[PDB]
Amino acid sequence: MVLSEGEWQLVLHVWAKVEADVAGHGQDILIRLFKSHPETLEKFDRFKHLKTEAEMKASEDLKKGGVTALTALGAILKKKGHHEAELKPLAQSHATKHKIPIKYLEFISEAIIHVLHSRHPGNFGADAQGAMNKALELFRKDIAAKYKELGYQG
Ligand code: HEM
Repeated sequence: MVLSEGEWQLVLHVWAKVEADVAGHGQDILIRLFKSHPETLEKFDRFKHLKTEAEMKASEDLKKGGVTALTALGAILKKKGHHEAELKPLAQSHATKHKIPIKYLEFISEAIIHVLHSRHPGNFGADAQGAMNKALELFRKDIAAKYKELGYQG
């Protein structure tokens, strides 16, 4: 679909708050993902052995991974839909090296929404959440199309 500029501004205004502390937001988001959908943890060979939330919070590797993913997503969001160049390497690695189904991208999107709803009620009311959902749906739609071009059903 296509977001309006007003919708993009709602997305970017909450993202500005994430950027006060991307590392802490990334920890919360990955922990939420792994608690809600434990099968997703199996994809992370570096830290798939972690057993508890306490171990997850203490993991420097998990923290760095959250920073990497959220920073890449932030760069995509800041393109306001003009993200073709950014999606190419990401789709290739996630399709072919990491093997991340679209369903798992849905799960991480749900975790992002959950954490922003909890942390940022001042910038994540209903209209802002709808805008973020629309941005994440666009991201997933475009990645899914690239997955198919790359030979991965997703
Ligand atoms: C918003 C969605 C996501 C973004 C923006 C994102 C971004 C990234 C980036 C930038 C990297 C490092 C470069 C690369 O390999 O492409 C990475 C690595 C990786 N991603 Fe994602 N990712 C997302 C979702 C996921 C999900 C849902 C999973 C698994 C359920 C996943 C699994 C992995 C794995 C296993 C790696 C390699 C990690 C390592 O080397 O320790 N990603 N991701």
